[PDB]
Amino acid sequence: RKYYINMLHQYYSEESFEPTNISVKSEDYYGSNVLNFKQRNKAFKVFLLGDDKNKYKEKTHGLDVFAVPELIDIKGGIYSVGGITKKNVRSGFVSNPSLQVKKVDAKNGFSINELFFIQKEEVSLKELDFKIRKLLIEKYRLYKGTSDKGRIVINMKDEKKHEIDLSEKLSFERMFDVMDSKQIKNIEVNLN
Repeated sequence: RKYYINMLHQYYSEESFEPTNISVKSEDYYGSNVLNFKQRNKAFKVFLLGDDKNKYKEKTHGLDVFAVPELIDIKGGIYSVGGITKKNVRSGFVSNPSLQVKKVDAKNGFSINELFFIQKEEVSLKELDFKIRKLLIEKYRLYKGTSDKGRIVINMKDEKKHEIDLSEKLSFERMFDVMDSKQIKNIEVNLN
């Protein structure tokens, strides 16, 4: 609604971070398990919730993290949820699934291709959701002009798919889901 959409716009407009090849072990943070680490002067605090709550008790190596802040602290720390993937195994890798943004629920509509590259062999749904929404905000004025009624559909070569409702923020639990980027057949966004 009025305040909820301003929230979406602020959240999905924020700057993201992609620290890579991280070695870390989970620690307690007032009852939540988190991954504390630094890279390129930024300090990160990645929360582990739900099914992944107890997932990195042993020191784990070679992790990549897509971070979006839920809060930035008074010292600049980035508190993010999920976004943990396994780094690319030694090799070149770039996926380039088609991405169409369309309005098809009226007489006068549109359909437009966008160029989307994914440089990780394993990518989080969190990342796809964030980057696509950011593009929808800047190019299509999502949450500032364009209605929040719509969806992002990521179709897998399996024919399975991941659907994201634009009218709500991705749930924290889905911020842990991961997939092989080469298995993404296409991505379709419907702006209703």
